[PDB]
Amino acid sequence: MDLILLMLVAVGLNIIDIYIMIEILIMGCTVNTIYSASLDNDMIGLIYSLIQIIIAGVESAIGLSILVNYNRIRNSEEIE
Amino acid sequence: SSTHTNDSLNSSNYVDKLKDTHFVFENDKLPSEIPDVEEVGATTAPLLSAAYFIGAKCQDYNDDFMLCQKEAKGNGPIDCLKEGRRVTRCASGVLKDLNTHCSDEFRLHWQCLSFSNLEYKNCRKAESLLNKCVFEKMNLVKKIPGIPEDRQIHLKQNPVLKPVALHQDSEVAFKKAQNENSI
Amino acid sequence: APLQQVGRHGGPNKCFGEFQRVVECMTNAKHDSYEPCNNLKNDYLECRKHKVERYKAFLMQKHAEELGKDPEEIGAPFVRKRRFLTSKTLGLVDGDDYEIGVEKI
Amino acid sequence: QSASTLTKEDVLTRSVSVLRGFEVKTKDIDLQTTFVQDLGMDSLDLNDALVALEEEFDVVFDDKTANEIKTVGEVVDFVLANYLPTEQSINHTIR
Amino acid sequence: MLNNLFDFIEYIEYWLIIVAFVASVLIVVAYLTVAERKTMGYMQRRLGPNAVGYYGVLMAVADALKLLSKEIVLPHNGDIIYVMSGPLISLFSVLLSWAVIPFGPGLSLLDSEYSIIYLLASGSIGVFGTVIVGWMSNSKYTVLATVRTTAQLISYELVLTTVVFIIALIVSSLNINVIIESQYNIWYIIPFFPLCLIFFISALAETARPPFDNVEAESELVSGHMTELSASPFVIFFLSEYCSMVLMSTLTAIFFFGGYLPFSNTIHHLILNLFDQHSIYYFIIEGILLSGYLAIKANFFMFSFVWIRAAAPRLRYDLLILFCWYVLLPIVFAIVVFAPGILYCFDALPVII
Amino acid sequence: AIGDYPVYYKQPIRWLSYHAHTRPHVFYAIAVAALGPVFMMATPLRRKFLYDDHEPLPANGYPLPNRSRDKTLTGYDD
Amino acid sequence: MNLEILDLSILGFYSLISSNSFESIAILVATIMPVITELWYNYSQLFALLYTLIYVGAVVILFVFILSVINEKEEYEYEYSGLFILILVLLLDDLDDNESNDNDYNNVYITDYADWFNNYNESDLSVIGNLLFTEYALLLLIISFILLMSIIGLILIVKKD
Amino acid sequence: MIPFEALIPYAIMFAGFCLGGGVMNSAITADITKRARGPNQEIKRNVGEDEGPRNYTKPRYNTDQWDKYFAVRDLRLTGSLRGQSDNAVAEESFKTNSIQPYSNTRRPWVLRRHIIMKNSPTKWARKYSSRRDEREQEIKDDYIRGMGE
Amino acid sequence: EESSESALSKATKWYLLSEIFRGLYITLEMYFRAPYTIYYPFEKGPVSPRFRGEH
Ligand SMILES: CCCCCCCCCCCCCCCCCC(=O)OC[C@H](COP(=O)(O)OCCN)OC(=O)CCCCCCCCCCCCCCCCC
Ligand SMILES: CCCCCCCCCCCC(=O)OC[C@H](COP(=O)(O)OCC[N+](C)(C)C)OC(=O)CCCCCCCCCCC
Ligand SMILES: CCCCCCCCCCCC(=O)OC[C@H](COP(=O)(O)OCC[N+](C)(C)C)OC(=O)CCCCCCCCCCC
Repeated sequence: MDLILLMLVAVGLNIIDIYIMIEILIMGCTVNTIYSASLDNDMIGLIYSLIQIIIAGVESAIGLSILVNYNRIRNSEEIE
Repeated sequence: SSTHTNDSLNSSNYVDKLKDTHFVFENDKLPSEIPDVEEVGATTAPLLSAAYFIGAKCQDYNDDFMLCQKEAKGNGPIDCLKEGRRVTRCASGVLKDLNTHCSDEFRLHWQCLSFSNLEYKNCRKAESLLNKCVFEKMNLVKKIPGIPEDRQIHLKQNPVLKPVALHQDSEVAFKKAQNENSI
Repeated sequence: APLQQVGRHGGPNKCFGEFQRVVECMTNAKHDSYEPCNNLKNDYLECRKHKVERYKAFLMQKHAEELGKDPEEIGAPFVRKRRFLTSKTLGLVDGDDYEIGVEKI
Repeated sequence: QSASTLTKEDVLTRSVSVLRGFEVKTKDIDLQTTFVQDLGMDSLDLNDALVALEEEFDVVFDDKTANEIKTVGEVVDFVLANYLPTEQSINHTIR
Repeated sequence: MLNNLFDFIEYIEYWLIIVAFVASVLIVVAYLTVAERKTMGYMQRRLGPNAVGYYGVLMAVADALKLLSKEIVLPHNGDIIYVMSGPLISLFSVLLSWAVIPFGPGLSLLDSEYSIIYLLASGSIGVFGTVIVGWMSNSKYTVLATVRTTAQLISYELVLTTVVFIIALIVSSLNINVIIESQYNIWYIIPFFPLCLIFFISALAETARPPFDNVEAESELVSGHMTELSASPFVIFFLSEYCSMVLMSTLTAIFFFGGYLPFSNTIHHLILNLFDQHSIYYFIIEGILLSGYLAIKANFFMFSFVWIRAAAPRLRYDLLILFCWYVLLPIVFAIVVFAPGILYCFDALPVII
Repeated sequence: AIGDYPVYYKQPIRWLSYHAHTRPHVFYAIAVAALGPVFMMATPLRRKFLYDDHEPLPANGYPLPNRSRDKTLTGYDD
Repeated sequence: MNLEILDLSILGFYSLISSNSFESIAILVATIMPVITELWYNYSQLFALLYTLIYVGAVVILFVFILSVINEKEEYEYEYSGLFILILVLLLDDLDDNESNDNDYNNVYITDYADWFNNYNESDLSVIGNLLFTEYALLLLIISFILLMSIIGLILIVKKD
Repeated sequence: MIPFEALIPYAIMFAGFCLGGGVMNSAITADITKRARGPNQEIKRNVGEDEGPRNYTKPRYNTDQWDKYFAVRDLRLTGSLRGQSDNAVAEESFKTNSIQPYSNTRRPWVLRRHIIMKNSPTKWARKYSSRRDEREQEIKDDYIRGMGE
Repeated sequence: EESSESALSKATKWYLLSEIFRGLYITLEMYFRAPYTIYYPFEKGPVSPRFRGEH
């Protein structure tokens, strides 16, 4: 069911919904890293997992700021 | 550290349900070509109470067993069976002596540990009576390596950290030795 | 050389020794090719995944099925509930079948 | 995206349909059809038609234009020149 | 019977312990509402509730029961999701946070080396419950409260989290029970008096209590996010807010006043020497004393929660944002550097024992 | 210049006074933060005048004696 | 009875029918919660709490952005879907849930043998901090460098002046 | 003038903490002590005439991996995770009552069932491409083929 | 430059909330004072002969 690109329907029809999809996709990689590190008893993989969480948080902030300013520009006359 | 593993019991049955854990038993004994040994029957509290007495009595056998492990080059579990049995018998002998010479003092100590979260700092009164009795009957002395003799924490007169709740049996026994032994 | 396969307590884990022997073989000057180190690489990958050993277990289970052997006659006894690791199962002399306490240690 | 997609023929065709929903004198309406004479519209009837035409094309006649418009063709010319699509949200365009 | 009953109780014993634990927290929360009205009354030279039950002891029961017998207002009966999703998330967040609160040594439902993280993480979930009420709502006063609620979270969350981390850094442990035992010789109020004030300020901001009561300002937003709530949704939100007040008051007693540790070690020994340790009566008294020590310290800050309400006016939320970022954050970040420098200088880096 | 803004490289003491009076949230936050590294630089003074560092903890596994095995060891035999 | 399957099925059903932006951020919360709970049991309790500590704060900031952008578009836009086709789509996706095709790796269980050589036992977080601040201190410093860039980046994008 | 009526709610709140502390400190301690007496209910409940005064075991906190190993070892010796015994020699049953947990190593359900999280270039290759599995099956096949020699 | 109090003195009051604790102390004083409440209907407020009520 994945090869027919079923996930393209589960994503909503708003720009912020695309942002949510990216966070979920990146979160799946981090969960996989924790899964492998825990089985191996490897703290190096848990270091990688922590880095992925911190880096993904930075990505969300930058993307939101661009989207905030993009919404600001349209409602920017502010004559009142 | 309460990290879940595949080597011991996990935190809750929900972890077992997610892992589909099977607690597997084996009904086969060691093969007859390996000489049989008597396993140590002491639980957690007696072992922690006698930890420094086993080390003092069986230091050469502890080192020899551990030196066998390092020199086995990965084949430690199989090659060092002979050295392992020496440690088990020597450790059992220490516990046997504690049950024949210092049973009252030994039982007072590890029952205090069970009463005080198995913390050494909370059973100094019971440990001091036990340490004195073992030395006078077994010539074994607790020693903490790597530090000067007078700077051992178990010999400290006024420790900063002290037990919140006193152990009544330890308090009574300690007073019975203060007035009588030290007239 | 950076540390890899570090256990949850700061030391080497179960499979670091296999990884260390692979590195020593690959970086040893006496070897002309990496062929002698091929067997060491398989052991390290076997340490993590146990794919070959699981395959061996698959054959034994499948082989016993065609012979009609019952799994409970040649397998190992197991308990699925931790509260039912009773003293009767553990073989204690006065062992009872009452459930053990696993709520609060 | 944000651009007019109107044509002179389509605007005229929909202008005639709106004006035929009233009690006009003649159903034959073209560019040169006058509101006052050919259609027989008074002050209030003409303003009813102008607002009705505003609703169809989503445009707003200004005061000067509405107070001086005479023929249907002038209405058609105003719609072509001034009509714009309403701005959509951010999600409609870029998604 | 008899034999089949004397093991049935053992089978269900730990459920009674949890039910008793739940009742213990609820009683404090229920009578905190009565205590707050009584405390403010005398400070305002009124009396407070004294005519609902003997001397007002049934005031909490009447308020809860009357609201539980009230109509639930919603656009449709099927809309029970909308007005209940918010309060339930808020209530579950604060109730689960109580699992790691030890009333004595090891007397906590959840014991873990990451209890500090679980405490902060569980509390952050409660913020999501408040913002749920403003779910494209048609009520303008509900919407304005959600904007203020998010603004307050940005203020205290960074400050509150870092202060708890300094205490954890001083003990080198994220276990609450280890933090309590580490204060045997010194209570952390003395070395970290500025942090205790900062923690209490953040606790007031977290619970939306005055002078930081911008979410539920009656003179600004009638009732805030609860203006459209009635009957059970109001009770659950009301219960959750006061459960946080007790929890934050108990946390202040734990982090800076030694938790359950006795006020005087000599008095603790004398009282327990009157009881035999071979009987269960010793451990019944011991639990009363250790929790009594926690209760006295916790009741003082629950008194202080009421005390500041009756003595200070409300501060604007935009002023609160500047207060935390310009003042509180630089101070706490300065201390998080100062403390390791002191410990390393005197060879006193902390370890867990 | 009864209330002018001091120039830092010309009147360093007066420049610090301005921020201590007008920006207390900045002057004293840095002052507390500075004492951290300052005490770290005073560590050698404590090492020579007050007491020495503790012996490192045996957090490196079992202490293996640095010697060959004693082949003349018996007792507790089978 | 793996109840994680039922929760994900409910979450997947609402993903296909979510219309407005508020329902999308609710999907995100309904995604992190199963991740945290499934991490809290089984594999790693430490990162289950770390996920709660970090992502819940991001959710609130995400939510407050939605209040400044909603523009009535999805309150009246129609959707067609169909109950029968939605269930059929979810049913077919339910048929295949084998992420890997190594049957031996998925069907044969393994155990580990614990050892007493680690007398110094500490939490995984302490070991992570030990390596992160000593072995991989460059990664930690670069991460702070990235955090510095984000702080400057947010200001220049958003601030009018 | 101390208003005693204002202090009544605080006294009840004080009793609220004591209710939790009194029940938890005593019931949990009694349960641990009762289960440490022996492996059968006739010893846990019935107190012998020659038995000495009861010594209580308080709840354990701040544990590590070593304490998990100890708890299982104590279970195999006394039938309780905190059983008490200072015997020099264990029973013969202790030799063969070892417990080894066997469990699966599959990925979390959310990773393989979420409508969005399970989709990636590598996950599709693992799920739908036989390139990895065909090559790894060679190693499994080499094991059996190398027996006869 | 013309402040009477030193920067350290002004910072000590500002950081330690000097006037806030002063306000708290005054409020606590009333907690130990007699309240004004009367127990209606068991007690009645003052009345005068000029009072206007029911006709
Ligand atoms: C936690 C206990 C208290 C909360 C219980 C509330 C239960 C409601 C469903 C919870 C979410 C389950 C997974 C669904 C994903 C979110 C989808 C959603 O938007 O909420 C469902 C709710 C149902 O109403 P409905 O009219 O059918 O949907 C709109 C149709 N156009 O449509 C709505 O928009 C109403 C939303 C109300 C606020 C809900 C906010 C999210 C709650 C998440 C907390 C639980 C975490 C997820 C647990 C289940 C995971 C699958
Ligand atoms: C010990 C821990 C508990 C108390 C902690 C807080 C105390 C105040 C800290 C700042 C003081 C300061 O800045 O002092 C300065 C100020 C004001 O004096 P001034 O304007 O300089 O006077 C002018 C010059 N004279 C001194 C020559 C006249 O004093 C105060 O307003 C003191 C407040 C006392 C009442 C409240 C005390 C009890 C608080 C409630 C119980 C918790
Ligand atoms: C190094 C030692 C660290 C000390 C740690 C504690 C610091 C506390 C904050 C000090 C700064 C401050 O309160 O600031 C006041 C701020 C901002 O004021 P501003 O806009 O800058 O104007 C003032 C500056 N002037 C004069 C130069 C223009 O707003 C407030 O009124 C916040 C009021 C919070 C009250 C909460 C009290 C709750 C009860 C607590 C007692 C139980």
